[PDB]
Amino acid sequence: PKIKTVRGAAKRFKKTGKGGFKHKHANLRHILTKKATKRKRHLRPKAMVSKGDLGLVIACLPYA
Amino acid sequence: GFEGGQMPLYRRLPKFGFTSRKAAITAEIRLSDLAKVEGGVVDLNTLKAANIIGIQIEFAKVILAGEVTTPVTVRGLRVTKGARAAIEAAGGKIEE
Amino acid sequence: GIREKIKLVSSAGTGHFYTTTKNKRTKPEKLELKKFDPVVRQHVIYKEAKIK
Amino acid sequence: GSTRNGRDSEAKRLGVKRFGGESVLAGSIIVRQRGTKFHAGANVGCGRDHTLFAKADGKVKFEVKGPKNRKFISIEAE
RNA sequence: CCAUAGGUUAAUGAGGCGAACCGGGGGAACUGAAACAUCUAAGUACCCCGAGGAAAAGAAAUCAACCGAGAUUCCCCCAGU
RNA sequence: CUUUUGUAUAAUGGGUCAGCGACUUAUAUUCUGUAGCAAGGUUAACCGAAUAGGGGAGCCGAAGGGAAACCGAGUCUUAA
RNA sequence: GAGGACCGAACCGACUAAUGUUGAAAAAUUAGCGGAUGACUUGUGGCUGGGGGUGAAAGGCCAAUCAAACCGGGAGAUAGC
RNA sequence: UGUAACGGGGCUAAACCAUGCACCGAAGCUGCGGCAGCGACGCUUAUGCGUUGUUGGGUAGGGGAGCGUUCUGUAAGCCUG
RNA sequence: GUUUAUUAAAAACACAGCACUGUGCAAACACGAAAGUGGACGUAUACGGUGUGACGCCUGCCCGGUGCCGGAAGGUUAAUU
RNA sequence: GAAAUUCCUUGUCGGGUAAGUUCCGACCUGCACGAAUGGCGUAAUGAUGGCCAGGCUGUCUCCACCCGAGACUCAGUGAAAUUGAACUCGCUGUGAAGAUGCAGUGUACCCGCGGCAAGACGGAAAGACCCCGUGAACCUUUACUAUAGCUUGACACUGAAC
RNA sequence: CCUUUAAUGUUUGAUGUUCUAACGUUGGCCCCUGAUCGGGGUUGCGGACAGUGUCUGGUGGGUAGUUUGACUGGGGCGGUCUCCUCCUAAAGAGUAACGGAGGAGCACGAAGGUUGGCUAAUCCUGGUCGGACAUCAGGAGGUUAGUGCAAUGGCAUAAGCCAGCUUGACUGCGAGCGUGACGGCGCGAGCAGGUGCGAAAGCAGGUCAUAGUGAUCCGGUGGUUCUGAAUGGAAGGGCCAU
Ligand SMILES: [Cu+]
Ligand SMILES: [Cu+]
Ligand SMILES: [K+]
Ligand SMILES: [K+]
Ligand SMILES: [K+]
Ligand SMILES: [K+]
Ligand SMILES: [K+]
Ligand SMILES: [K+]
Ligand SMILES: [K+]
Ligand SMILES: [K+]
Ligand SMILES: [K+]
Ligand SMILES: [K+]
Ligand SMILES: [K+]
Ligand SMILES: [K+]
Ligand SMILES: [K+]
Ligand SMILES: [K+]
Ligand SMILES: [K+]
Ligand SMILES: [K+]
Ligand SMILES: [K+]
Ligand SMILES: [K+]
Ligand SMILES: [K+]
Ligand SMILES: [K+]
Ligand SMILES: [K+]
Ligand SMILES: [K+]
Ligand SMILES: [K+]
Ligand SMILES: [K+]
Ligand SMILES: [K+]
Ligand SMILES: [K+]
Ligand SMILES: [K+]
Ligand SMILES: [K+]
Ligand SMILES: [K+]
Ligand SMILES: [K+]
Ligand SMILES: [K+]
Ligand SMILES: [K+]
Ligand SMILES: [K+]
Ligand SMILES: [K+]
Ligand SMILES: [K+]
Ligand SMILES: [K+]
Ligand SMILES: [K+]
Ligand SMILES: [K+]
Ligand SMILES: [K+]
Ligand SMILES: [K+]
Ligand SMILES: [K+]
Ligand SMILES: [K+]
Ligand SMILES: [K+]
Ligand SMILES: [K+]
Ligand SMILES: [K+]
Ligand SMILES: [K+]
Ligand SMILES: [K+]
Ligand SMILES: [K+]
Ligand SMILES: [K+]
Ligand SMILES: [Mg+2]
Ligand SMILES: [Mg+2]
Ligand SMILES: [Mg+2]
Ligand SMILES: [Mg+2]
Ligand SMILES: [Mg+2]
Ligand SMILES: [Mg+2]
Ligand SMILES: [Mg+2]
Ligand SMILES: [Mg+2]
Ligand SMILES: [Mg+2]
Ligand SMILES: [Mg+2]
Ligand SMILES: [Mg+2]
Ligand SMILES: [Mg+2]
Ligand SMILES: [Mg+2]
Ligand SMILES: [Mg+2]
Ligand SMILES: [Mg+2]
Ligand SMILES: [Mg+2]
Ligand SMILES: [Mg+2]
Ligand SMILES: [Mg+2]
Ligand SMILES: [Mg+2]
Ligand SMILES: [Mg+2]
Ligand SMILES: [Mg+2]
Ligand SMILES: [Mg+2]
Ligand SMILES: [Mg+2]
Ligand SMILES: [Mg+2]
Ligand SMILES: [Mg+2]
Ligand SMILES: [Mg+2]
Ligand SMILES: [Mg+2]
Ligand SMILES: [Mg+2]
Ligand SMILES: [Mg+2]
Ligand SMILES: [Mg+2]
Ligand SMILES: [Mg+2]
Ligand SMILES: [Mg+2]
Ligand SMILES: [Mg+2]
Ligand SMILES: [Mg+2]
Ligand SMILES: [Mg+2]
Ligand SMILES: [Mg+2]
Ligand SMILES: [Mg+2]
Ligand SMILES: [Mg+2]
Ligand SMILES: [Mg+2]
Ligand SMILES: [Mg+2]
Ligand SMILES: [Mg+2]
Ligand SMILES: [Mg+2]
Ligand SMILES: [Mg+2]
Ligand SMILES: [Mg+2]
Ligand SMILES: [Mg+2]
Ligand SMILES: [Mg+2]
Ligand SMILES: [Mg+2]
Ligand SMILES: [Mg+2]
Ligand SMILES: [Mg+2]
Ligand SMILES: [Mg+2]
Ligand SMILES: [Mg+2]
Ligand SMILES: [Mg+2]
Ligand SMILES: [Mg+2]
Ligand SMILES: [Mg+2]
Ligand SMILES: [Mg+2]
Ligand SMILES: [Mg+2]
Ligand SMILES: [Mg+2]
Ligand SMILES: [Mg+2]
Ligand SMILES: [Mg+2]
Ligand SMILES: [Mg+2]
Ligand SMILES: [Mg+2]
Ligand SMILES: [Mg+2]
Ligand SMILES: [Mg+2]
Ligand SMILES: [Mg+2]
Ligand SMILES: [Mg+2]
Ligand SMILES: [Mg+2]
Ligand SMILES: [Mg+2]
Ligand SMILES: [Mg+2]
Ligand SMILES: [Mg+2]
Ligand SMILES: [Mg+2]
Ligand SMILES: [Mg+2]
Ligand SMILES: [Mg+2]
Ligand SMILES: [Mg+2]
Ligand SMILES: [Mg+2]
Ligand SMILES: [Mg+2]
Ligand SMILES: [Mg+2]
Ligand SMILES: [Mg+2]
Ligand SMILES: [Mg+2]
Ligand SMILES: [Mg+2]
Ligand SMILES: [Mg+2]
Ligand SMILES: [Mg+2]
Ligand SMILES: [Mg+2]
Ligand SMILES: [Mg+2]
Ligand SMILES: [Mg+2]
Ligand SMILES: [Mg+2]
Ligand SMILES: [Mg+2]
Ligand SMILES: [Mg+2]
Ligand SMILES: [Mg+2]
Repeated sequence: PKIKTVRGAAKRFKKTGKGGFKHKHANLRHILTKKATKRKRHLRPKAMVSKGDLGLVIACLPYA
Repeated sequence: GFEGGQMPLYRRLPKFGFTSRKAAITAEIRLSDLAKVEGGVVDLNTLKAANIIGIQIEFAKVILAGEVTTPVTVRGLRVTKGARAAIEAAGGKIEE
Repeated sequence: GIREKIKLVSSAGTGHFYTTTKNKRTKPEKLELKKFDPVVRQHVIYKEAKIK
Repeated sequence: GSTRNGRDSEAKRLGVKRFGGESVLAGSIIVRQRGTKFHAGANVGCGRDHTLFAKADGKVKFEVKGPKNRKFISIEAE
């Protein structure tokens, strides 16, 4: 039958123009007062998935 | 996605965003699509009749992609700045 | 960990706040500092309030 | 019985990252250190953890200068 | 006490069997989750009642979106959205 | 033969022969090869007496950025 | 002429030893042993059904099977061995 | 358990030290014949030919190229009393 | 007397006797979605449950913990409103 | 009361014996008895546990002979477990570390039959001990989460008067 | 018609007494009837109680489904499990053991920024109470002190000590680089806006540095030129801060 998307991965990765995936950085949900503004500011923009993790992401997202 | 029991990547990262219903009913039109319609007037209905946009599309935007070489009248669509320049230079007009 | 979190609320009415900590047993007086409000883009007075 | 030992901290990967004569870009870290075993010379900065880094493109140069025979790192413009 | 219950007789019908398919009344666990309780397996297996050559469903107190469609059923898409 | 750091091993399995005995099937998806067509390619159910022919509903591709509205060869970020 | 009385065959048991251990026998044979009118023993038939029975209680027995019988099904359970 | 602390026989060198020249000794190297992988250089009927250099121990495992078996077409053909 | 049919017959189990406790009869209690049935065609000198175990001499102190029995003024507290 | 309980422990004293870690009688230093999950006694009873004596004996010193049934030979019938393949010696060494099979060496003509079990890590049963598996079962409980039962109240079946 | 206060027809509340007609009857009698079942009738007793349904608090190994970690010179028992500093570690980085030794799970609106100033321990001598050690003066000495807290590396241009003014413990970004399998973590000139100290050059995006920590999910609070299932809103969602 059709392969099923891992819906949880679809909620956290989006495919970019050349075929990588963008994601939201960890560590910006809570416990925020003790973190420096510089650290938080650098966590705000989305990042790309690393080379070692691309395989796991692609496995989870066959219809991406 | 299993990683041996370590919190896997797709769960140690956070979810983001929401999915927009209005994006599903909006389409983009290339300049090369303009000559493909029947009659020289480009609107939602004529694009649907020519199979350029889906039957349930409610909004469309013409973008600068490809070329237009014939005069066309665009009615009821949004047009980018570059596409508007190309259409008018080819001799057409844009009506809101 | 006796120090408690607090917020410093802009006096400009923008709702902007900074957060920090305070030893409430030794310094019961309210913290008040001039800080940059990025909404109105000026330094203004900021006053202590509860963290939420 | 048992032991009261068994602890350690992770290695911090300090030391010299760019040696004498190496061409570097501005911003490059030259040495990571605890305190100033090496001191900042011309076109070199000293960060808050006493990291020495290049403030200009050029070649790394070590020298000993001053009345205390201290070690300085500078960048020679190339 | 009128009656009713009860009793006898007559006429007509029913019962039992059958592989699947069909409608209904009940309804697991192993298993997966790399443990497990929510969840899954699955309204599956199994038990029960009933029908037909098919059954069920069916002629909008339905959708749509300001344009319109026009009962039920079945197939391909929509979309692993 | 197997399993092992390592087996003549006194570790495992087989008395012998003959016959049978273990990476398959369906669907989805990606990559390679090959063939067709090519900014296009291809149809599904179905119709058809038809391995023809019809059927382009659809699907993939020629545009991206952004959570999104939106803008668009740019876009997002930010007062810039 | 009493008795869960006494000695002792049948009958019901099973304390010791030898044998047997691919047995004559998937629990026996031989020499001895206990009860032997009783909470005794035996024939025929009946009743209790599986988380259930029955148990003077050993987790004993429930068809040479018992810390959950047997047969069929879920079923190709699952098996990082 | 039996010599049993040169492998044995035996040895006064057939032991040890030093110097030297011979020889034995491997699937190492060379000679002769043959096969294959890869790379260069040239021909070419564009996929082979020639010259040349070099390589060819292998478990897990990756890559390449084949043998044979049954069945379908080619086959109302071809072989076969 | 009983017991681990098939490695344990015993000091284990049972036992008459003793005590605590439940039970007023549509009894407590037990089997049972229930109807009913056992208890019992019995009725507190009876029936169930539990411990102890002929008989003789006996059975001391502790109610703080856990349980059971009684109390209900107050605190807290469900659906409901 | 050194016990169906006593670790120390064969405690110490007495008795019995030539000699007694057991037995009997005491002592009390009860590791860690004790009063109906009864305490201490107790005639009778027991295929019940321990100890002593008389009788008795092949139990033994220490075995001998005999009678039968096998074993052994002949005729008839005719199994079994096991088994990689065998041209299937000792010793000392070596070595997946305990060798018929390697090394060195010694001994040894080929083949049965009756006997014995030191070795073939002999046969038998995918160790039951031990560990492991994010295995199983059944048991326990003030482990967790549920739940039959039991119990509480509200509403319904459910009405009237004071 | 507003503050307050008496009563009843009158609405439901709790208690008590009485009643009968629902309901119970495993009391008597009659009939179906050849019947210790059942039903109907009648009479007595009980009576809105009891009992049952739905909902609800308590109790509930009576029964069920399960959980009950890993490392480990076998397992158990004991100890350990994240973070920082030294050594082992073989002069770049890294490097194991149930190897050898110590620390953290914070503190601080000043103990942060900046401008100006300053320099320690210890000992000797003299000096009221005053002594081994208080404060004073001089000398020697030269960091043997100090550093908010371990240890190491640093520190005089002090990073150590004192004072004035202050909020840069700023917001948006960031060339380049270090360190990680990854998630991440770290250093960073410089740019824009606004700020403090300084005459000024300048310094300041917390603290001499290296510990002081917790992913995701689920939700809470504030903000918002995003979304808003017919449409306007709203709910819910997104984004930003927490
Ligand atoms: Cu009939
Ligand atoms: Cu209450
Ligand atoms: K389950
Ligand atoms: K599993
Ligand atoms: K399990
Ligand atoms: K094998
Ligand atoms: K093995
Ligand atoms: K092994
Ligand atoms: K073995
Ligand atoms: K094997
Ligand atoms: K494929
Ligand atoms: K292809
Ligand atoms: K912009
Ligand atoms: K009888
Ligand atoms: K039983
Ligand atoms: K049977
Ligand atoms: K069962
Ligand atoms: K060659
Ligand atoms: K043929
Ligand atoms: K007996
Ligand atoms: K017994
Ligand atoms: K009683
Ligand atoms: K007596
Ligand atoms: K007596
Ligand atoms: K008590
Ligand atoms: K009590
Ligand atoms: K109460
Ligand atoms: K004693
Ligand atoms: K004792
Ligand atoms: K003695
Ligand atoms: K008791
Ligand atoms: K007694
Ligand atoms: K006995
Ligand atoms: K006796
Ligand atoms: K030999
Ligand atoms: K033997
Ligand atoms: K576990
Ligand atoms: K079992
Ligand atoms: K009545
Ligand atoms: K009632
Ligand atoms: K209840
Ligand atoms: K329970
Ligand atoms: K170890
Ligand atoms: K060991
Ligand atoms: K080192
Ligand atoms: K300051
Ligand atoms: K200051
Ligand atoms: K990185
Ligand atoms: K919102
Ligand atoms: K709708
Ligand atoms: K909103
Ligand atoms: Mg957030
Ligand atoms: Mg179309
Ligand atoms: Mg270290
Ligand atoms: Mg029928
Ligand atoms: Mg599971
Ligand atoms: Mg489902
Ligand atoms: Mg029919
Ligand atoms: Mg019909
Ligand atoms: Mg109908
Ligand atoms: Mg209309
Ligand atoms: Mg081994
Ligand atoms: Mg070998
Ligand atoms: Mg052998
Ligand atoms: Mg072998
Ligand atoms: Mg094995
Ligand atoms: Mg074998
Ligand atoms: Mg495969
Ligand atoms: Mg796009
Ligand atoms: Mg008798
Ligand atoms: Mg018996
Ligand atoms: Mg006998
Ligand atoms: Mg007798
Ligand atoms: Mg007798
Ligand atoms: Mg069953
Ligand atoms: Mg037992
Ligand atoms: Mg049996
Ligand atoms: Mg079971
Ligand atoms: Mg199944
Ligand atoms: Mg199987
Ligand atoms: Mg000798
Ligand atoms: Mg030799
Ligand atoms: Mg020589
Ligand atoms: Mg040779
Ligand atoms: Mg060679
Ligand atoms: Mg050659
Ligand atoms: Mg070779
Ligand atoms: Mg090879
Ligand atoms: Mg053929
Ligand atoms: Mg019996
Ligand atoms: Mg037995
Ligand atoms: Mg016996
Ligand atoms: Mg009764
Ligand atoms: Mg009843
Ligand atoms: Mg009865
Ligand atoms: Mg007893
Ligand atoms: Mg009390
Ligand atoms: Mg009470
Ligand atoms: Mg003893
Ligand atoms: Mg003694
Ligand atoms: Mg003695
Ligand atoms: Mg004694
Ligand atoms: Mg006792
Ligand atoms: Mg006791
Ligand atoms: Mg007592
Ligand atoms: Mg007691
Ligand atoms: Mg007692
Ligand atoms: Mg007793
Ligand atoms: Mg006694
Ligand atoms: Mg007896
Ligand atoms: Mg014979
Ligand atoms: Mg050896
Ligand atoms: Mg040997
Ligand atoms: Mg022989
Ligand atoms: Mg023998
Ligand atoms: Mg064996
Ligand atoms: Mg095994
Ligand atoms: Mg278990
Ligand atoms: Mg009756
Ligand atoms: Mg349980
Ligand atoms: Mg389960
Ligand atoms: Mg373990
Ligand atoms: Mg432990
Ligand atoms: Mg090093
Ligand atoms: Mg080194
Ligand atoms: Mg290494
Ligand atoms: Mg290592
Ligand atoms: Mg270590
Ligand atoms: Mg500690
Ligand atoms: Mg200064
Ligand atoms: Mg960059
Ligand atoms: Mg500026
Ligand atoms: Mg100024
Ligand atoms: Mg901070
Ligand atoms: Mg400081
Ligand atoms: Mg510090
Ligand atoms: Mg949740
Ligand atoms: Mg709506
Ligand atoms: Mg709306």
